[PDB]
Amino acid sequence: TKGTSCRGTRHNKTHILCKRCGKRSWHLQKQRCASCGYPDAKMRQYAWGYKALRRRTQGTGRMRHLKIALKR
Amino acid sequence: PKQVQEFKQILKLLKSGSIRAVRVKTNGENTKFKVRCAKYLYTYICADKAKAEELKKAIPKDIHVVEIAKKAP
Amino acid sequence: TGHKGFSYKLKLGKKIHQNRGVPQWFRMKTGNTINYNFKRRHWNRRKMGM
Amino acid sequence: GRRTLSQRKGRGSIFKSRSHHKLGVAQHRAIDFFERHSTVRGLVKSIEHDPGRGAPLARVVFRNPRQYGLDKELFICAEGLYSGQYIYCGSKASLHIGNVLPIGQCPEGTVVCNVESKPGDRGIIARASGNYATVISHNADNETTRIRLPSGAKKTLKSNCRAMVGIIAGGGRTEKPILKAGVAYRMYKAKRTTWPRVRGVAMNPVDHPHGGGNHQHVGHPTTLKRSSPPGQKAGKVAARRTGLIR
Amino acid sequence: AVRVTYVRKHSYNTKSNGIRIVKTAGGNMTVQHRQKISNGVRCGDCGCVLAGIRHIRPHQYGWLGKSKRTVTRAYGGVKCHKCVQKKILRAFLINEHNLIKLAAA
Amino acid sequence: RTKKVGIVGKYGTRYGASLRKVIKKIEIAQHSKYVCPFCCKEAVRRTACGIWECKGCKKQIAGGAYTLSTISGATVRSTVRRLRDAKNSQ
RNA sequence: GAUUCACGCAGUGUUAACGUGCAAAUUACUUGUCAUAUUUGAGUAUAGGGGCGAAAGACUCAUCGAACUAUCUAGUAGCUGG
RNA sequence: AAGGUUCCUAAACAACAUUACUUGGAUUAGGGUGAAUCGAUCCUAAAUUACAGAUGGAAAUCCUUAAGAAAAGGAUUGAAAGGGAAUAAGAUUAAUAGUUCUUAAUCAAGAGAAAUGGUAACAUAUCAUGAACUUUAAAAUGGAGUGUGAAAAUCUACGGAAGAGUUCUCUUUUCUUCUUAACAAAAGUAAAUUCCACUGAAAUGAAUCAAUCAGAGAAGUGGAAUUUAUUGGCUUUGUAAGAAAUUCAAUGAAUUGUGGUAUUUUUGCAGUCUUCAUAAAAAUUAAAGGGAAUCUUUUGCUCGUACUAAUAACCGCAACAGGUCUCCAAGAAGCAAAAUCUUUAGUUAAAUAGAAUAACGCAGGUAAGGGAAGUCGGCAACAUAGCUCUGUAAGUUAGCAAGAAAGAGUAGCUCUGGUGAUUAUCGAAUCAGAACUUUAAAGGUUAGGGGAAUCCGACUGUUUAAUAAAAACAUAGCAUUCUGAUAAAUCUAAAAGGUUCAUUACAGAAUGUGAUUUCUGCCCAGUGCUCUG
RNA sequence: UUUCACUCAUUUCGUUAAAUGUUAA
Repeated sequence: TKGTSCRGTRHNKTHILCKRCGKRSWHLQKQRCASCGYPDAKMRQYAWGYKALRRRTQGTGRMRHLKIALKR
Repeated sequence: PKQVQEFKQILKLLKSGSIRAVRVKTNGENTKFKVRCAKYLYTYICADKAKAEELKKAIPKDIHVVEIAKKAP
Repeated sequence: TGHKGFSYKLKLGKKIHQNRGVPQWFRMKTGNTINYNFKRRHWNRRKMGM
Repeated sequence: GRRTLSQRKGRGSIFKSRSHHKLGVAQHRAIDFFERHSTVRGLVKSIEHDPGRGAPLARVVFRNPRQYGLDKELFICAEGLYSGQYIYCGSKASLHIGNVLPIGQCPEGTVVCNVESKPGDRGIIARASGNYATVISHNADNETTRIRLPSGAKKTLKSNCRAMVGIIAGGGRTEKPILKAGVAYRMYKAKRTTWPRVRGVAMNPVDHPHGGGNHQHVGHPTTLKRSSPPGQKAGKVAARRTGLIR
Repeated sequence: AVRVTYVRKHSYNTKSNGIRIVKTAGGNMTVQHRQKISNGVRCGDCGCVLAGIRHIRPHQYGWLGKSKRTVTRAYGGVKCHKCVQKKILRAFLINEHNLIKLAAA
Repeated sequence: RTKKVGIVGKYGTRYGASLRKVIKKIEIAQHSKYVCPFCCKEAVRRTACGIWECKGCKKQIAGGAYTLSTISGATVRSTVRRLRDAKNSQ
């Protein structure tokens, strides 16, 4: 009963949306975000996760207040 | 909804200035004087037709009176 | 659920807003390749993971 | 191999004390002038059952000697105390059952309980149900007295250590034979998570040093040194003797 | 045999979720939220339930009449009539006994 | 109704004759009334292990686990009194 | 921590059905059990030479005699195929 | 909880729902979720996280009131099942309703020398002043089983009103409706418990199903208080008949008694039993001790509210025979919430049908004579089966074995007697007995095969999710070892660090054997362990 | 170096850091 039958009781969320990265990676019991490294001030980045670095970093967003500064 | 039990208070209640509306209902055997004041709806049940008229002489002329009978208004 | 937070319902409502197709007049622009919205999902077809 | 169950106990994750319905800390009131050069009177309001321990606890209510109001303590019931009783604590208290006196005032052969191992620590020795300690001698030169611990060992304490006269209630608790596994299950309702003990020889070599092969046995001596590292220390430690005694 | 439904969103038969089924017009049965059973006051000495004070929730005593939540007696409302009689004797007899024992007896 | 298994007859036949005989002494003494040391009425009944309450007397007494007064708790009360009397006089 | 029936639960047997199945472990009858060492929801705690285990090397997201995932890493191959 | 627009309507059927579809939980486009009273918000539980401090090479770890010039006293979070101020009936929408409409209330925050009565228990439309400080109580506390009060549902007696069914054979017949909220009032009147006054019990009484109680005071008489799903439990009353239900007519008219010594459910109450188990806290409220001081009207903010909750809206790749926490609950029959049939409600479609009626299959069966001769093995099937009376062995831990084994009875119709309440009537199913009859009667469904031995485990219990449920594990019992607590075990790199420990030898920690009975023999050379040498 | 006596770092505790020590009385 480790296969089809045991999946019926999965109705309790483990992760919900995070406030700093917007992904469903905020662990409710651990009170930390697995993706963006919440309340820890420094953003969570690792050298082994090089693809994780090119998905969310500088230049992947609107760059609202830095596009003018470098253009200036 | 409260109920008054005799004449000495309903005449006192009507002669006070807290009245808002009076509905008189003619049931099969009795008549109920549901005086609607600010807070409650006091009623008095009478089995004598003559005693009911004396109440109607005491109703102030600056208030609304509604007649209810075997047919709803 | 019947009970939800205020922020969660607004993000629920936006998912309803984005489940629409290309308007007909947009498809008639010159040099148009956008005919369908490939970001479309249905409640019984794909769960939006939120 | 894995970590033996003894190693997992020091972590304290599921082996924590189940102390939720416990009444509090059972100890003498803090030592002050009125408990050192006078007497305070306490009224035994009630006797209650503290989960996880075999002796009843008494709610004693002393009046505040310095301010206005009450001062509620939680003593351990000496056998014989009753509700509404008056108990006196101090260096000049009467030598009745339930009174608290320094260990240096009790005569030789006096039976005391809830003895302080150091003046002012509010109760260390002779606290289990039915247990007590006896006064052996006094030494007025250094103001120290000798008492016999319930294990039979002898200890030397300062004469200022307070103690409660009598024996602890709930005696004979362990004389009743447990009959059912259910009764043993309910014993640890307010204790640690240690009851159902699997024999080490019934496990596998990874889990325990006794995890045997084709026949359930130990294979090596079960008397070990005290200096054995955790994980391999099992059975008897620094055992000077074994077997049955004639 | 009219079968009813929970009116509120609670779906479990907890103590705070007590319901009573009453009748209404046309044979209709509705659901009434019934209150919990509360204990009364006890004498601070003997732990006996006092007489003359109702057994209602703590906030409901505020709505009660000021004379309907206590008994007109010394230590009334916190001690039984027996709890107080022994207090008077203790306060008097002990005072009299020591009035002749010390101070140039 | 029984011959010799008086109160331990509820255990049936599944705990050993000796173990049922040993617990018979405790089970009889645990559920029995004792004379109240204040009102002298046979009303003291156990509430918890070591706590006894006099039903018609309004008193609670600390005692043994299954008996109101134990043997070790009786020689101690007499020993203290003898030392107390000797200490007071010379 | 007595004997049984019922709502439920399990999984003794048929080593029945099915075995490119209803189902990556299910179905039918039979059997056992069906409240105190009981059944169960939610919250919470314990994390990889670690945890948890009435102890089967069992369980730890269909993964366990050491999980999953990414980097070292295009690990090395006297061996196999081209 | 999870899903997230799947809810409603209209148009439309290219694709999808193993045929087809005018159908759709599918396409297109609009519409839909209304709160002072329901919840979140508030409080704390297990637990969780900050400033300063301690530790660390480091990231970071520890501490949660101890270390602090920090917080009258102890910081943050933590429950839509724990605690909690206050809303009900009717109607309305294609869809929302304790949320809208009508009617009727409730709650909170505002605004406009200081009382009597009763012997007493105690009582008075706010009444009848009560500060600092202190205490008490409430919120707030297990389970079992027995008795009983009340309401509802079902059943039934009496008196009708209205409508419907049956009617060639009868049937004064069968069936349906005859109702009432929150909040308050007080004509009439209950059950149980605890107290108060008089008096003083033995020839001891009083009492329950059981108990249990009394000269620190019974029974008796007279009172007081509390509980009984809002005021005050039930009938009754205002609400309130104007509503609603059943009929009649073409919006308008008719009625809406009283009971029961029956069953079930719910809900309280009263004592009894049980534990080496004693079965939460805070927010918030009231009262006391004390004596400091001298009716009207206004407002009630933020968020959730649609729908499924499952043999089609959730998790399993799906419209998957798997899995997923709860509330309300009719009749027959029976011990039974059992199997079987029906009523209110729902549905007739839920991976396509038609023809023929071959072999081999899957599911359910029967059988002449024999009766395990089949087979590794009575595997599979057959057989016993409810209730009543008689009767029951060896063995035994004296409790059991035991429903041992074995034998007899059971139907229908017509009768008779027993078990009560009130002074002849009223009512309950239960037991026993007697004639007569037949197809000779538990068996439509439900429903134990029995006996004589041997081995292992003492027993109840747990176990390899998905080939092993067992003699394996656990268990109580027995026994051994260490430890005086600054200890023993033991987690951590470290730490005024952490667990047993809110502890203290009747304790903590580490082991072997496995109930009870009986007995545990000899050996200290070797290897461990230890020594006061 | 050993053997003693003290506290002054240090170890372990307790509190509302709530009468410790010495005199007068």
